[PDB]
Amino acid sequence: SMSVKKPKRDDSKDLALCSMILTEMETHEDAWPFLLPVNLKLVPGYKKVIKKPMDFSTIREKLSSGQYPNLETFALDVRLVFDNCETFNEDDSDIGRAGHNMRKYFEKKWTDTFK
Repeated sequence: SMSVKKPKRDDSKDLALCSMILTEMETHEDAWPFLLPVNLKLVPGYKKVIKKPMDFSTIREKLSSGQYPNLETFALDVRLVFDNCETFNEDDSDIGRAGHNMRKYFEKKWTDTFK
């Protein structure tokens, strides 16, 4: 509350550490469905159904231009990529399986880097 703060967690390395995580997501072999925005002219249904499209390249631009106020807003966008994927893709598809794999990979890196 006012003049009453928990001890200051060091957040000065977060920007760099989120960048490294993102690099590792970008270079994973199952990243291909997620590297670029879904083409809304060429994929019927996507525009109407997925209210908030997100992809790695868009997260990378937001990161690089100070549009994440803190590390939680960064994790929310990464998770949004996989939640979108689950909304549009059958579990038993290459893309559906890619999303489950990438989400797992991300969540471990997140816990190991920050928890």
